[PDB]
Amino acid sequence: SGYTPDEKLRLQQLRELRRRWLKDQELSPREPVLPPRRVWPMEQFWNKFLQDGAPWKNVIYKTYRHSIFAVTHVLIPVWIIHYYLKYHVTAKPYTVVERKPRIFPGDTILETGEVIPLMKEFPDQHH
Amino acid sequence: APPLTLEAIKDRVLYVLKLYDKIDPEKLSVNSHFMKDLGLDSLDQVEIIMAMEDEFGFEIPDIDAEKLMCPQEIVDYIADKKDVYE
Amino acid sequence: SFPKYKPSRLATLPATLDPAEYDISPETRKAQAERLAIRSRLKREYLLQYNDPNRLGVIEDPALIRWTYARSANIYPNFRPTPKTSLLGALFGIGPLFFWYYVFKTDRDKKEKLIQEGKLDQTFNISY
Amino acid sequence: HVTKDMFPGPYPKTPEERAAAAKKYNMRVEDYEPYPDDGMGYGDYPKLPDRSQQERDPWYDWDHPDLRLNWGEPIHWDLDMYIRNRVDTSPTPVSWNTMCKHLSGFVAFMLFMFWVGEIYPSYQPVGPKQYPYNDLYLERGGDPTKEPEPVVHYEI
Amino acid sequence: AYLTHQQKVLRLYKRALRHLESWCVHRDKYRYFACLMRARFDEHKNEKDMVKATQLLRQAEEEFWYGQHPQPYIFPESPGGTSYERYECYKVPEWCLDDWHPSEKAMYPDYFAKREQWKRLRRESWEREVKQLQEETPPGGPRTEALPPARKEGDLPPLWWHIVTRPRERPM
Amino acid sequence: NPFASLTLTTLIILTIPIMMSNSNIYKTNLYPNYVKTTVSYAFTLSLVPLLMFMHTGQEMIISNWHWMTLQTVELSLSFKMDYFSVMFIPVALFVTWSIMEFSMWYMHSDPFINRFFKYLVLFLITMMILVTANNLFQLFIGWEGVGIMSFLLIGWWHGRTDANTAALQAILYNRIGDIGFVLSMAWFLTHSNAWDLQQIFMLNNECPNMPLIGLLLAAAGKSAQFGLHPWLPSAMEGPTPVSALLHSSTMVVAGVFLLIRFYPLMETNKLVQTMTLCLGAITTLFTALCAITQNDIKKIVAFSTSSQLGLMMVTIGINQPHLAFLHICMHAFFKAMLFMCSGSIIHSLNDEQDIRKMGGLYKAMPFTTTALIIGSLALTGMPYLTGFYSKDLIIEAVNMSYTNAWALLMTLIATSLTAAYSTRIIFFAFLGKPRFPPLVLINENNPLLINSIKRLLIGSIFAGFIISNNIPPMTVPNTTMPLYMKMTALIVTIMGFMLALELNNTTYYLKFKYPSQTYKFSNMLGYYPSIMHRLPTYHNLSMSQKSASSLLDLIWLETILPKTTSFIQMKMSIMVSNQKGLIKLYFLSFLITIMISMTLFNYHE
Repeated sequence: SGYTPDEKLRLQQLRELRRRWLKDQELSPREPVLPPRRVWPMEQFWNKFLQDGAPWKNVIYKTYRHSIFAVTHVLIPVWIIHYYLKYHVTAKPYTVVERKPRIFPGDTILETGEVIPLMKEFPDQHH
Repeated sequence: APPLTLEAIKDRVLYVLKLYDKIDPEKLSVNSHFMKDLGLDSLDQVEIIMAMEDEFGFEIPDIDAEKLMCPQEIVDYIADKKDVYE
Repeated sequence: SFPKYKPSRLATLPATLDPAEYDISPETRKAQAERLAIRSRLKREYLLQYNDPNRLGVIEDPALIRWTYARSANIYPNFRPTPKTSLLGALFGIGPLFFWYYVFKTDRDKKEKLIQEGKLDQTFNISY
Repeated sequence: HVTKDMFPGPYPKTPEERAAAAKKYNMRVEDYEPYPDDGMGYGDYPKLPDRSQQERDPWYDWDHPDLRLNWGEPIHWDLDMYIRNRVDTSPTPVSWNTMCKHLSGFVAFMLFMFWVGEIYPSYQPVGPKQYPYNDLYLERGGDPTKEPEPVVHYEI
Repeated sequence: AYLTHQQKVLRLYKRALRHLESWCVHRDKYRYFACLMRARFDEHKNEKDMVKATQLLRQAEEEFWYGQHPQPYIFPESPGGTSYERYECYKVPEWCLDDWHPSEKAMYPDYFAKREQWKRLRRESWEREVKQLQEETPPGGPRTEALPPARKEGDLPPLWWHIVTRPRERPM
Repeated sequence: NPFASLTLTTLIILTIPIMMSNSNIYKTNLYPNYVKTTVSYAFTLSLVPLLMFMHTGQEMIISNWHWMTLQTVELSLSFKMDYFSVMFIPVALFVTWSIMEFSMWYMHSDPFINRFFKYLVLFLITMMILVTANNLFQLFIGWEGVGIMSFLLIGWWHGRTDANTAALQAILYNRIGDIGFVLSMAWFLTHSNAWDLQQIFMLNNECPNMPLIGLLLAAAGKSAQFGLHPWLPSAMEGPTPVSALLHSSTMVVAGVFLLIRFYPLMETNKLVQTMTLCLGAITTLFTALCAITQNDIKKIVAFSTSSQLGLMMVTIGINQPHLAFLHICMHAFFKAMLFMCSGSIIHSLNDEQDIRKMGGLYKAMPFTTTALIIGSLALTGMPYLTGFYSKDLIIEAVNMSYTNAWALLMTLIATSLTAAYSTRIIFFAFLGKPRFPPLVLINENNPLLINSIKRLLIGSIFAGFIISNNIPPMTVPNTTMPLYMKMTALIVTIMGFMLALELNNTTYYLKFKYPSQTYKFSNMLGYYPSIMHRLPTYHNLSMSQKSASSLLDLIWLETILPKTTSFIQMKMSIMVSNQKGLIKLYFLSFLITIMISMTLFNYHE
């Protein structure tokens, strides 16, 4: 039939106590009071010209970002990868095995030079 | 998603109850008890809360449904359930 | 119309479909009174220990400790070598062990019979 | 922390110790249901209804919301069986007998005449793959030393 | 404690047309069969005879079990929803805070200072509220799980800390 | 020469973000963007092997580091560069890169976004070494690393116990599948005396009965076929990007990827193909049957994934391995869109995922509207789209072959149902009236979404041609056929559009709907999850206590040997010590001992 008065008078007591609870769960403007950290000079001259914000300033920022990411993610791998196969893996036989390219009648071989004879006259099938 | 303040949620419940045809759009009040002040019955409360459960997305429990019959105490339960503070 | 929803061990009968639920009566009316009254006290002292400021520990549940003993140690103290336990023990004990004996031995002798004149092929079966 | 008297013991014989066991399991006397003392060591442990934790009302305030299980009240002998993660015996919209009949009737329909399907295969009015070089005897792993039986096929 | 004759039909109606919404889908279709569900509900309002009224419960539930959606619709936040207890991964209890290292509590000093004051309120009001509880408990413990309110001024309502300091529904 | 280095780098450069993550140097924020760039650069790196492939066609084996010199067995780290490998890589990197863009949109409030992206990459490695694996052990390395990460990934929010239940269920069904995988390894190591795939093909097991069915069972696990199907629809419980990437386009198709990689050996045994047609057939019918009457926004499309998987492994069933690989690329393209599109509208629609409350989003979110319609049209086989070049070519192939009788009718009927739920998902979710909650917060103007969808969008429109023409012809072309079944690949979807549209319109007709028995069958996923997840699991694990633990270990095994001998000493040690102490009884006993010694037993005599 509804709340019996007592429970309500209690719930609002819990309400205002809950009111103050997460009215204390926020953060003052100063917190989090970030402890100091040693800073690299790299971001110092990134922001020294970033404040302008015009197109070409941030483009070269991204352009170095792409290249600096590339060298440490696509250059230094292939540096050691190519070192790994061509001088260690391929140095061991039967480690890297290749499909011989499918020679077709009429092709020429770079080393031999002999042409594979062209296949004989087709039955002349036309639609 | 931005949160709903106490004014906002009381305003949201204000719209849906006002839209109800059984009540009269000028007698509506935030403390107006449903079955006596607005002249409703027990089998009108049920359709009120689902119309309240609809635009809010969550379900008030059945055990707390029969006593959920005051517009001010309507928003008190929802504000408690979502702890949204202005 | 619609026959029924017949309950089973895994498809239990809901309280909504329960006839005795709708057969309320005075003697079972007071019987459900202490259900919550027992629950009310069990919620009281639990919350009292739950929200005690100086409570630095684990609120031991006597029901939980009782369950652990009943399922770990109490089985033999209240065990009885009744005939039923013997068939259940034998059927689930040496039963499958001898069943797998029939299956495994039959293949082993069948395989040994086949190889001893060379029907089974081991042209490349070296990594035994 | 706890004393010896509130621990599972022997299956009760007398109603007096039946009542004492019920209080030990903090439940009233008339709903105390000790397990059948057939041959097992269930002792005086009560037989709670074989109902999963899922059937317990979610809206009710549970001391252990993960298990939907309160404090101090007796717990089932197979609580792990009926936990939410494990086996659930919650009621289904349609009966358990009809539950299996339609499923079994389904798979029976598949396998029984999939056999009829495989004995009457569907295809096109096509012939064999007429192949050259003696049905590729040499290039299909055949022995080149032994002369193959000539498989040849003339035009139509 | 009791699902008396009043609430049973009230809950029955709630699950009835919610299933109907799961059936009709379209709002116009749902509204027609909802008012029919309502009109057919109160066509026998004057049923003073309780035995027939309990009988009228029987043809309400068994075909509801037949007529319920085999894929019943549930909103995400309610039992069976797609988002029930979804954020428990983030809800960490309040008591873990005092274990923070001096560096960790110097990270947020104002909150910890306010948290200490909150701890004070619990400390010197606990003995008052348990004493207030005891003098108002009926013999043999409480006969109902409902908690008494704050009788006099100043003292918080008994047994209030966890229900007040409960983790937010959207913690992150 | 370049082929070895470039493809290997596509694997190596995919793992640095994992090691940097362990270094903890990342200050959040930049890490998800850092992960996307690596995957995107991995994709661009993965192109130049692919463009190399069509030019010549060279396929290499990159066995590099020796692991075990196990007698005659030579376990080593081996990656096989082949057409299936070098072409699936950019497709796999394309979808995972675009959804990596999508993950930031959806989960922005997740405090563990960095852990999520790390999990996405770690899966990518475990899948990477699976698709390019030359020895069977590396296949199991991928086979098990991917399954373990699902348990971590769809069990992301530990939270709700249903997420862990899906996690336990998904790993268990995957656990059943690899039993055949271990069976195949034992057979191959014993009989074929090797684990690298190419040696097994060389040794020419022309009657590989046991290894092939075990491989078929292994495929049945990861691909969520019959017996082991319900782990796929339940895998939606995790985050939508997990469900959009793992088990919509990448993980579930890896099970099918096992059989195709073993195709040179599979076709030798005629019998092994009959269940592949059998399994793939009924799976397509059942999974589509559930998708017709489901309501969860992800359930419909998740069932469509499994229905697609049954369709593509039917092809390798009837001697169509490469065509199955053709479907592996198209399906990964648009199916990701369908899941990603559903993930987009979920986020906008206040995480609501039931079609009963969608509707009216056709005009509110046009970008997602266009993507789904043309995404579903590819899913239904719109001619000259990504889907048609595979799906309708497949239908043209399977119906015209020596196959099981009815087994051609699921792929016919399921395609009708395949189009059927596509109309239902379009009609309910986007068309119709806006039944969603009154407060509208919907928005899709974030560029991260628009670019993510658009990246595969031109793929889902233009890929079909750019894989069909360049690849060398590796299947016999179907040239001469009757007109009716050559068009039936397109006709069947028409009544799939038509009949479903009328049935969907029946909701508009103002009249109550009676609950049909067959409708009840489809709503419960065809009754399989209700029973198989209740009866077998209860009986076996009840035996684990009543019979296994209590009866034998705690009672029987401990009362037969130990306690009996304990009681045997206990039973009558009493009067061994219990003596009355009378000198009469002691000395009378000494009498008998004397007589027995010299008279009765007579040691003298």
